Amino acid sequence: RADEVDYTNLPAPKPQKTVWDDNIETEVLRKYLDGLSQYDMEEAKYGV
Amino acid sequence: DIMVPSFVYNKLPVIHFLQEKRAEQKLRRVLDETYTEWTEELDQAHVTDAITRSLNI
Repeated sequence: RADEVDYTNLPAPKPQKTVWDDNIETEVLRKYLDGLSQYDMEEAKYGV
Repeated sequence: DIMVPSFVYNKLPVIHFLQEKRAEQKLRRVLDETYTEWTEELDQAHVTDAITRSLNI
């Protein structure tokens, strides 16, 4: 009868960086879309 | 009638040469003071970001 499981362990939510379609509207907006992706990843890591 | 006229005649070539150089000097200085001036305008991405924030997104 050895250790079974660490019930106080949660697999961290593996985030995924949103990928935008490559058009002119993305090249013009590249900085803004990158900021949105960074904000999304930060929210996913922290929780909200 | 004779003396001063001859010495004025002798002066003409050098004065003409020096004044041509002076005129070229003025033109050269006029060109040298010209320099394309590029202006910088607020990037529209910050406008697009403030637009998004105002939406409460």
